[PDB]
Amino acid sequence: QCVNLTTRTQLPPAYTNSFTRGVYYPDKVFRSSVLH
Amino acid sequence: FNCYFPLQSYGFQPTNGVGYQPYRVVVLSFELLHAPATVCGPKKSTNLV
Amino acid sequence: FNCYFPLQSYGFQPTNGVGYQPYRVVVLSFELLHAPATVCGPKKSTNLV
Amino acid sequence: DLCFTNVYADSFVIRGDEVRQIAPGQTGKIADYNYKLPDDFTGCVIAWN
Repeated sequence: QCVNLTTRTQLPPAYTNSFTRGVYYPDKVFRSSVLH
Repeated sequence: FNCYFPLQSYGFQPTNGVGYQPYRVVVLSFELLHAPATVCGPKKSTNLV
Repeated sequence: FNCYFPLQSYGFQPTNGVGYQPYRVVVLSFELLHAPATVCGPKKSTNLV
Repeated sequence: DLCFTNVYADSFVIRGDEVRQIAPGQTGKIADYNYKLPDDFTGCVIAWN
């Protein structure tokens, strides 16, 4: 709803730095001993 | 300025030409993608060696 | 049960459409082979030297 | 001004809408089963109503 929680403590939008995350399988093409 | 009603009806009359008669069209869209193609035909599976 | 005689006659009636009238088609198959070409046009024949 | 070995004049009648089916390498009702005009046809095709 349009009512904000009273327990919500207003703080700045903290952030971090992802090192190497965000990797997945882009396709189902199998390979071996190569860097596609 | 060329924005007339584009939806128009087909003329399927009994006295029209062969090129104007109705034709029930079926388009079977086949494709072979990188994903595992599990859909196949009625082929009997055999052994392997 | 869908085994009708496929041989059917053309209806060349005076009440049919333009696309159903009889059209006499004549297909002359021209070709030049190793055999002596006897079918030519109205070209004047000349002697040899 | 050209000579040829032999010329076979295939004389037959067809309907108006069937004229588009009779051609070199063309398919159709009469083209596939009755009069198959080959793709290497290097002759002439004449039609007359």
